[PDB]
Amino acid sequence: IQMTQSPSSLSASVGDRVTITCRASQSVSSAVAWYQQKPGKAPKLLIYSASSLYSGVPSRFSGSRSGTDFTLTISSLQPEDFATYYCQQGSAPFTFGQGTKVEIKRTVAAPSVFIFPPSDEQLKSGTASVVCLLNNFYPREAKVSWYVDNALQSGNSQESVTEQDSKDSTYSLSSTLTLSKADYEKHKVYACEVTQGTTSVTKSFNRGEC
Amino acid sequence: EVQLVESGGGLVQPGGSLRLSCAASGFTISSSYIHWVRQAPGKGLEWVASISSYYGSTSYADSVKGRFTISADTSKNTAYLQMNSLRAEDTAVYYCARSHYSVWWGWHSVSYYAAFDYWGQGTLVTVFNQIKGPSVFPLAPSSKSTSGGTAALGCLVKDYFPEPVTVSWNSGALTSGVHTFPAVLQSSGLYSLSSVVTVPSSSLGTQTYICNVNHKPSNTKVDKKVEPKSC
Amino acid sequence: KEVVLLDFAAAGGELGWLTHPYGKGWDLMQNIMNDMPIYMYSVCNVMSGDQDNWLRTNWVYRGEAERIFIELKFTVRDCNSFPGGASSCKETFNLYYAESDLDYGTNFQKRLFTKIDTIAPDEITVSSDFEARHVKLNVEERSVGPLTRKGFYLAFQDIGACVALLSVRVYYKKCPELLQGLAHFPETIAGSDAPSLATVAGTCVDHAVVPPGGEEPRMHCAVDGEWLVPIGQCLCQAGYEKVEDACQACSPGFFKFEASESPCLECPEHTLPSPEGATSCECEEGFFRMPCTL
Amino acid sequence: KEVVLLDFAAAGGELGWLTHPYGKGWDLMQNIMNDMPIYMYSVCNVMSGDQDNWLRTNWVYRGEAERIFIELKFTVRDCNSFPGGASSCKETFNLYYAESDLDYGTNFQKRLFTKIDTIAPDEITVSSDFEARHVKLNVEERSVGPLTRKGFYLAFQDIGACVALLSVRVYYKKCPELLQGLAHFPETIAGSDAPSLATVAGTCVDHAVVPPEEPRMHCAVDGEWLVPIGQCLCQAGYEKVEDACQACSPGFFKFEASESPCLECPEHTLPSPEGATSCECEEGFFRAPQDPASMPCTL
Ligand SMILES: [Mg+2]
Ligand SMILES: [Mg+2]
Repeated sequence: IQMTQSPSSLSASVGDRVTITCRASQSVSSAVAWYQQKPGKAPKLLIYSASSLYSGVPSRFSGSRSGTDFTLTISSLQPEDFATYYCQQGSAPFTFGQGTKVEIKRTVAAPSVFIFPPSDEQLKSGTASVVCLLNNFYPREAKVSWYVDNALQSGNSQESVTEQDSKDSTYSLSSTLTLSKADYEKHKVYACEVTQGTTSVTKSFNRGEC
Repeated sequence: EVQLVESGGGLVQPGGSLRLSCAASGFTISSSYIHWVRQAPGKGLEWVASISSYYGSTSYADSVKGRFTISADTSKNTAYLQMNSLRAEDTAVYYCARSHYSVWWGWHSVSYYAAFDYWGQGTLVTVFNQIKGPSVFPLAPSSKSTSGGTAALGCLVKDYFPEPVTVSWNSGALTSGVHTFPAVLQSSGLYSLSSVVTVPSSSLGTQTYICNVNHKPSNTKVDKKVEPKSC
Repeated sequence: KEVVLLDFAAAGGELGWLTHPYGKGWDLMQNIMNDMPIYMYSVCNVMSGDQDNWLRTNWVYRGEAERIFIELKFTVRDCNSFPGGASSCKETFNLYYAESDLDYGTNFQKRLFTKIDTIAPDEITVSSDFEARHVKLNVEERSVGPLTRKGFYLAFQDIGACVALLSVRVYYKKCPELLQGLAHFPETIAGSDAPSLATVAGTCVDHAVVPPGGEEPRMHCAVDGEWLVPIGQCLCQAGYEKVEDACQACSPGFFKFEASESPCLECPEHTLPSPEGATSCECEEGFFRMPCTL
Repeated sequence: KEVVLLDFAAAGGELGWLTHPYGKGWDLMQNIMNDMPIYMYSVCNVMSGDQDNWLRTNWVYRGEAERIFIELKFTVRDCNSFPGGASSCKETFNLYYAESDLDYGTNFQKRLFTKIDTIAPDEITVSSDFEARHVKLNVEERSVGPLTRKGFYLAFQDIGACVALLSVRVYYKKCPELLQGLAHFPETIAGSDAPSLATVAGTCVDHAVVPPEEPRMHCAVDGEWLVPIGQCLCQAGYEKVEDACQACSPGFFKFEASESPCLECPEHTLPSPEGATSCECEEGFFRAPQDPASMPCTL
């Protein structure tokens, strides 16, 4: 028996009806369950028996099913939830679902940008790691570019995006330009361009300035 | 009342042996099964083992078949999992849970079925060898970060192994606006995460800021203060 | 025929039934393999012993029932497929019954229950998987009678067996309204044991009359619900003949003065064709009264 | 009635019976209780499991039997009173049967044996001691029919229970020679299960005659006659005394075959002599043309 899910991930606005289906490839009884696991948190039961709602769980969650199309549905949206949602078959294998990353929407926010040069102590080790920050912005979709003396840098950047904030539903991205001591000290001006939508903001610095 | 607690995590050598224990509270493990579910970093949930302390019936997945063993000391309401020959793939967070037994195929306890109703919290079993103390640098606010009544400073955690790194600012008092970034596995093979906090620029010269990087996998406790470059 | 007094596969848990050892012990089970929920009761307390698990059914209304029959469909695990059944595992359940004039409910008194017999499976459910992948349906049947009160209770006592109760039927037999012999015999009830039970007489069908020097129609209903041994009969009256199981008028040109089921006798010599349904043949024009004496 | 076809408490092992699993398994035992409760079979292989022990009886001669009845008397240990019955102890035995035209003996060849039902005790012999401590003799009864061959075989399958076979009775029912209704109904055989539907007739006893239907009684599966149809009537000159027609006493007559007792000579007729059918007239008194023997011989 091979439990499968679709879609792998999705994003929707507040007040939107959503559905994710767990395709039971073989007839693994009919007792199934749907859960939802917060990234980096202990899971909680959402619904079981393919219809039995866990006592206290909000009424929007519903155990719909069409043959082997065991699936979950939410009415619109309320304060909690919004995680990667997993199903599970109640038969002997207990093989849980592969998950579906759901996402709350947010009015396109202000992507404030900051930049930090490598510190004094790091240069003595022979490495320079420039930092560019995107704080409380939406959507994550953007274009981050590094310009060392008006030359686009490719490959020497690492991007990390945090999880959605609870209050303002905002992201946080970090671009890390990693260089060497000989290469950092041989250039002068370093800039970080962020191209979100139509606006292209770029923060910069100079080595001989503080 | 019905509580499940897991303990026994840490770092063990590749091929080493670890023991994890699930302490059951508020219920008798005789009237329910015990499960172990692991979660690989960035992937979904995977079922590992089951046990039937009233009946003694067991079951394992072919991922860990033979290598992993589940036990239940029915005298202390405790279940164990003894992992041998830990592989680099086996590194995950191991949860424990309960469910009813329902000895007949497809039949489930109408009065006492709640599929995996109660759960544990998560314990990490790092299966690695390389150990790297965390290198910490300040992210100094400056003429760039002076802009406005709001400033931005942070700390950089570079070239450490293995995870996790717990970051707190000013002994955990500065929490508002703190965005602790996930690590990125660099080409060197060591993870790297950066922690930043947004504070007013009026407090830069009067309020000192210290980040507390803690890397218990290496027994390191780094306290770094972020000082404006000024120069 | 059979008049069903109780079926478990009609409502969820028959929408009732008690578990004496409170929550523990017997527990009503169910599977939804399809869009037809199938309710069932079970107990699997093999590795403990000292087991007094009970399951009492709801008060069935006796009505006109005199002997009730009990048809259980069940499966039983191996008592051996579970390592650890050391001197605590049995494979038989005991079937009880109690007779009451008033429904009590939820006040099951261990004492007041007479036992019928200890049932046992004729096929043992053996399987490698703990869930017991397939099934082996045992079918055994008992009866208890005669019944006296306005109702009864059924009980199921377990001593630590892994049994799977799938259905419980309680019915009584009834003789199903025969109509043969030109007599309409009404449908009657069965008896207790080896009886001559209520040899219900018949009702002469249309235009059928019992012969003057003859016994009245009577048929002996039996315990199994089968009619038996016809004694007496109804016979088609004068002017009528036995067509199927109803007396029919003689066709034109035929007569039936002799009141009997025998077919219509033909008009004798030298006689006007007697009209439909004729009795003794009206003689013919000029012929005076068997052939009308010429 | 009951015609017994096999009894275990008649000869030592009925001088026979086979144990298929060679020496092991069923073994004939014996004790000397109150005066002579002796001759018993048992098996107590609880701590082994995977048990296929059999016991075959000797070929019983069917005779006129059409439905045979089997009455077993046995006791069963607890399966729980012996520490060590771990997943090897059950408390039920399976009863089989085979129909054969030839006596074979010593040839149980383990395939061709049809099963009746898996029996189990309704009371379990329980005691905290290996030697049974006042027993509870279970008594259960099955029947199988109809039979086709000149005989049959019985079998006893055990799966590792501590059971004590004490008796085995095999009988068939027979309707026991009734005489009511002035008809001699012979003793006849029973039917299969449904059967009845037969009207085994009677024999009109001396001075009993069927009125110008004959008496018939339905022999049944249980061994009971049923639903008499027709009857015999004491003939002229005879009266029903007990269950036999007896001659009319002196001074009495019986004109016709009827259930009525002997009639006394009415009047103007000398008392009809012993066993008389018609009333002899008196001197000058004559039986009027319409007057029958019942009506006085009008002077
Ligand atoms: Mg019995
Ligand atoms: Mg049977």
